[PDB]
Amino acid sequence: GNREDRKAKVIEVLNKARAMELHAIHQYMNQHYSLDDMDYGELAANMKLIAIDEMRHAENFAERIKELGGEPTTQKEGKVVTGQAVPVIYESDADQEDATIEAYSQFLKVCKEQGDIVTARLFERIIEEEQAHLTYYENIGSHIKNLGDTYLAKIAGTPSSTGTASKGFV
Amino acid sequence: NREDRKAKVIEVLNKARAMELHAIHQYMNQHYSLDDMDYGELAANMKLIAIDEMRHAENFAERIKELGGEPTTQKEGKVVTGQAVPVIYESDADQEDATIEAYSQFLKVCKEQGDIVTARLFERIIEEEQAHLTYYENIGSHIKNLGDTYLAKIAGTPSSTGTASKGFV
Amino acid sequence: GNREDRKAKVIEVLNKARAMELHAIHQYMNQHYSLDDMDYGELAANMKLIAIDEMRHAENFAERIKELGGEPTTQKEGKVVTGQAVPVIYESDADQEDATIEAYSQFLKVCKEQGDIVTARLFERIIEEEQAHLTYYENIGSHIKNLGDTYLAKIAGTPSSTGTASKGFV
Amino acid sequence: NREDRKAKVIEVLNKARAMELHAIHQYMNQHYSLDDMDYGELAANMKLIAIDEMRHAENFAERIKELGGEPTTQKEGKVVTGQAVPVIYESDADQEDATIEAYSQFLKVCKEQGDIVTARLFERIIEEEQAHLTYYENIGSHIKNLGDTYLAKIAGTPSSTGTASKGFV
Amino acid sequence: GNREDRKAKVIEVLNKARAMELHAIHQYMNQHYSLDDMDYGELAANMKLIAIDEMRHAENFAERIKELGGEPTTQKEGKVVTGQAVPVIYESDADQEDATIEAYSQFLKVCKEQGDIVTARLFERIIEEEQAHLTYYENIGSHIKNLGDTYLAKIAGTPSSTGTASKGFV
Amino acid sequence: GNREDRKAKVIEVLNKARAMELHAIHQYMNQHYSLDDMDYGELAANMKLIAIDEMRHAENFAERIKELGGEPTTQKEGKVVTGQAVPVIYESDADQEDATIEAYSQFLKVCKEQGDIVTARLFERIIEEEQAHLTYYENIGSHIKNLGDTYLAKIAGTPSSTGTASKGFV
Amino acid sequence: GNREDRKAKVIEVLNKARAMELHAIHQYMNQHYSLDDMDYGELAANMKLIAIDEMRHAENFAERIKELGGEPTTQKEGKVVTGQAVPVIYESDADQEDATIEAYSQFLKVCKEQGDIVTARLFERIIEEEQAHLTYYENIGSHIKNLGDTYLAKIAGTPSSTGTASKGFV
Ligand code: FEC
Ligand code: FEC
Ligand code: FEC
Ligand SMILES: [Fe+3]
Ligand SMILES: [Fe+3]
Ligand SMILES: [Fe+3]
Ligand SMILES: [Fe+3]
Ligand SMILES: [Fe+3]
Ligand SMILES: [Fe+3]
Ligand SMILES: [Fe+3]
Ligand SMILES: [Fe+3]
Ligand SMILES: [Fe+3]
Ligand SMILES: [Fe+3]
Ligand SMILES: [Fe+3]
Ligand SMILES: [Fe+3]
Ligand SMILES: [Fe+3]
Ligand SMILES: [Fe+3]
Repeated sequence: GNREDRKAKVIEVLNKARAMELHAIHQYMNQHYSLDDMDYGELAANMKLIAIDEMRHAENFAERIKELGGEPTTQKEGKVVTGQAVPVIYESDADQEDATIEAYSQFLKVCKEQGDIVTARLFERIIEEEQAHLTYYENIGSHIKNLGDTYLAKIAGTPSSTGTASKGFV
Repeated sequence: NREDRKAKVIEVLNKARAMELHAIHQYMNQHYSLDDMDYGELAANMKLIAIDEMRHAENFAERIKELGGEPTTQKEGKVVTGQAVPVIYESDADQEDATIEAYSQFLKVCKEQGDIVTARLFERIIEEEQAHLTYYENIGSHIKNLGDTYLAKIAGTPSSTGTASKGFV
Repeated sequence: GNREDRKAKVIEVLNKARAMELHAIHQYMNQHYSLDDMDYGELAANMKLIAIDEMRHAENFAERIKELGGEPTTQKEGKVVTGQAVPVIYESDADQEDATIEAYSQFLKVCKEQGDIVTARLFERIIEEEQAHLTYYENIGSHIKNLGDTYLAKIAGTPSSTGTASKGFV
Repeated sequence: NREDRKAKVIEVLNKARAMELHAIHQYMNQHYSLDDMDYGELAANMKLIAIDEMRHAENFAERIKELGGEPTTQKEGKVVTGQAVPVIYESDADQEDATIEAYSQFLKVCKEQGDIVTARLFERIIEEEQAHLTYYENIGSHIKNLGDTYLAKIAGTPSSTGTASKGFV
Repeated sequence: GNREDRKAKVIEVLNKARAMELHAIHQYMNQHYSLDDMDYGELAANMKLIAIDEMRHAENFAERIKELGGEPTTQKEGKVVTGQAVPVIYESDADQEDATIEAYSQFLKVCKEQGDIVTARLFERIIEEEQAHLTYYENIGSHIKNLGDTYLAKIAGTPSSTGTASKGFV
Repeated sequence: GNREDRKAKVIEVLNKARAMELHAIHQYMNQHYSLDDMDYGELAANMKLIAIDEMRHAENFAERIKELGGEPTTQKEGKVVTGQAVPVIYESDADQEDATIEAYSQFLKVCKEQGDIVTARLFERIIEEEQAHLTYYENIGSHIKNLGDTYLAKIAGTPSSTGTASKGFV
Repeated sequence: GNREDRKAKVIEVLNKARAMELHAIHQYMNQHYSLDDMDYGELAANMKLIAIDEMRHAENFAERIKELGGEPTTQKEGKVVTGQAVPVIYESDADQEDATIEAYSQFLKVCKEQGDIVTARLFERIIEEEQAHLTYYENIGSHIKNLGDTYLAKIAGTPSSTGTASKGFV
């Protein structure tokens, strides 16, 4: 394809990827609010830390989309599921991360076909981080499924701090 | 009734939260534009303001959980894209002023529902919004009065907002 | 015997011992990969640490074999059992350490018969370390057998780090 | 589809892992020889390279577990003992070269099966095999070309690879 | 093809790449001398810093060529244009970096086609650094276009230092 | 062409089809023996019942080939894959059914082209049965994907009977 | 021999027997298609009923193979002869049945030598069914040789039903 058609096709999967990230951000932070309300601090904190990874992903995708002359989407892909119990949170997030890695592998392929090496390397790096999320969610989900109350009693009342407050303007 | 009182506060909390999610997306979209335009200091403060809005969304969600409600996941209204630099600051000042007006009405509902904790939350966040409003009005005025002289000063400045934020990986 | 005959009889028990160490390294690391996969950090780390003790044993035995003019074997003795469940890991590992100490104590006798004091001291030292492994495996097996999942639930999600990344060439 | 692709990756991962298991025993065997000869610098680097191959074996095993398979416990090929110094470095350079050629094909399978994580694993390890290859080529050339003054420099040098590794006792 | 033919084809793209780097070095340093003469310090400094990036690229390409048994070229590809006015400097440099990323992306495919993974990775990393250069040059060119002398008045008289004098023999 | 030419062209695709059914019988029964061995009764039973469907297809094809005066083949098309795990069983069986329907749709077009209405109807009815098979395999593969061990646990120990022992001679 | 050796030798003659059954299913069903085409119903019916007995034999051999940890063959033993005339069908099936019985009697011996009582009784029960097959084929063969068309005149146009359509998936 010509130069502008190669960018357009790459901007298209980047925006699909970014919409997935926007969904994950709202989805994982929703679960974080429940986990915190439930006073399972270690889980709440790690959920928030993974949501911040997705925020970074959404930001990196947008930055690349700008580099290529496109408009970064503001709409999330799909609907957020609320009110999930603990076992369902981890079941669903594992599936979600597994779906993301499959989709991004496909997007990576489109970048390689459009001769866009910089964008493909971006997906490569972010897919490796999605793998660390997936592994995390699969491990928690297994402990809940297999060990029940003794596992959660260990998490009950743990600290939920994710560190010093975010840099902001005020 | 107690339940009555909680439901009405949760409602204005979710309305406010929906406005914060809009602001996060709106402000980050402008940040992507300013960064792309290489107006680093402007891009950086826009993103820092967006992060304050993220904190507001989170504080609202946390209080909604304390009241037994469900924090909304949907933003209020639509994000405007492709705004020129003067439009960014003019419309953001407009939005901040509208947010303060709305939250001030939400606060009064909290007071009427006898919810002191939630009213204090609105009060603290309204003071942050005022800081945001003053910022946007100041930049708009510099762009108004000085034009390209002011742009020329921001052109090529650092865009860093500091250390990359805490993540899982 | 004569000198060469004495050395040859000692190189033979050293190579039998070394072959037992080569097996333990593969067996314990196989179980390590499983325990890690199950996300029992503390158990996974200690299994790997014991496998590293077995690596050192294999090396020490090889160095003595060279000192004696022999050739260090490269073949493991016996077959590695894969897919063992957690209680089965600890019961078979304790059995194996116990058998190891019995065999090394007979190898040690050979060294003494052949008037090889340095090699006998090497076996005595290593036998003491096998005892440490044995006691470790017996205790874990006992807690699993007596307390089951209430105990395992406390290992779940614990750190698995064995320390700083391995010195290597690259 | 998913399940066939996964199966094909586990197969090349175990083939690579079986090659690492071979490399570990082969290089440590040569290490014992170099040490017995009292060529300390050569002995130390041989063991250090063997520890990289251990790390490789381990990383392959971890990824195989991640994909649901069983890491192999058998080495690929026979280990050669009694090799003299020149043969050690000729043969090791040839092994590393074949390893790189085999892993480049394994990498291609991974790309073909859409496994990005496993493909990047092979990419990082191949870069380390290239460092091993260069090292053995260089040593082979000094041994071939610079004779006894080069061995006398190595004679009696330290063979230590650091502190004794983290163990259980 | 066979081992030899695969190496020769990769050495060929490596030397075409190196020749482009040698041209960039002379081209950007020529512009550096003009900018420094004009006393546009920050512009002169970053131009020399980018040239030093191209110097590192040429060296890395040469090292790989040696590794593959080839001879690193010493000839630059193309002619250096001299006496460029400031707008032409940033417009032509952006076009140049664009053309380099396109070319290198074709060279990368050859590497993969020749099954040369180490060399493909070299090209991938350098392409990311060319993308940083491209972004810089587009940004300066855009400020000159949008603000003109108002922007340069800001650069006039700034420090031109690239740091401490570079390591050498004397 | 002529009458015997038209029969010969039809007998040809009918034996290709028959060779595909013979393959399907051995392949699905192979999987049935695995599933039975695994004690996944309901899965084992339905796999055998689809295999009996394929036997009826093989028979119907043979009967038609005889009506057109040909000789029904006794050799299956392709190799039978053994040792398949459960996720692989359903994934490949779906692909296989999908390919059958594709193939039979082309065979049916030859029948219409050779003016053979009776055989075209035969292909039409069997393709509708293959679609039932395809839908079934897609459904199980979905449950195995999305629900994993929770779905297998429900199947574990279920009855494997396909009904009364088949009519035989003894 | 040891436990695994005994199982492997029994698995080997079980797979041999299974390969013979797979041959017998194809061979006899080929003859069935001929007998039905000729409109000799009772002959066609009984031939199919015997092939179904061989289907159940092949199934029982494979289930026992799975019990002993083996893999049931998917390959038939020998060539299937197609296009056979009626006098040739019955003479060949009788010779085939008598050879099967001689062969299974030897396989039975192996089982006894390998201490496999359950497998020996399986062969024993199937050999008694093969004997019923043999007698049937010998009797029809004799009527066709001794009475010819007078006997077949009785079979012409008889029902060929082997009962109700066997249960399947659709
Ligand atoms: C809370 C909360 C929400 C609201 C979600 C909800 O559903 O309530 C929330 C929402 C979002 C959303 C959308 C986006 C995506 C913006 C876009 O691309 O349009 C989004 C994007 C970002 N967030 Fe975000 N957030 N957010 C934090 C908390 C929340 N955040 C905390 C804490 C940190 C702290 C980071 C740190 O300290 O390093 C933080 C930082 C960032 C960065 C900064 C990245 C960097 O420089 O490394 C980016 C970009
Ligand atoms: C000695 C010796 C042998 C015997 C081989 C022979 O043929 O004689 C020996 C053999 C093996 C074999 C197999 C494996 C493969 C295990 C597997 O994947 O199943 C095998 C595996 C590992 N080794 Fe190993 N060894 N080994 C050391 C010495 C020896 N090692 C020393 C020393 C250290 C240094 C520890 C450190 O500093 O990290 C060390 C570290 C490791 C690590 C840890 C890497 C890490 O955490 O970064 C792993 C895994
Ligand atoms: C078991 C087994 C095998 C061996 C496969 C293996 O790899 O182990 C096996 C193999 C085959 C093979 C080939 C064919 C194809 C023969 C040909 O057309 O040449 C083949 C053909 C048929 N089978 Fe078959 N079988 N088979 C059963 C079990 C097995 N069968 C059971 C049970 C029933 C039960 C009958 C019922 O109730 O419908 C049954 C019925 C039939 C019918 C009868 C259909 C009808 O009249 O409705 C035909 C035709
Ligand atoms: Fe993400
Ligand atoms: Fe993720
Ligand atoms: Fe706000
Ligand atoms: Fe605000
Ligand atoms: Fe030991
Ligand atoms: Fe031990
Ligand atoms: Fe390696
Ligand atoms: Fe290597
Ligand atoms: Fe360059
Ligand atoms: Fe460049
Ligand atoms: Fe069919
Ligand atoms: Fe079918
Ligand atoms: Fe039979
Ligand atoms: Fe029979």
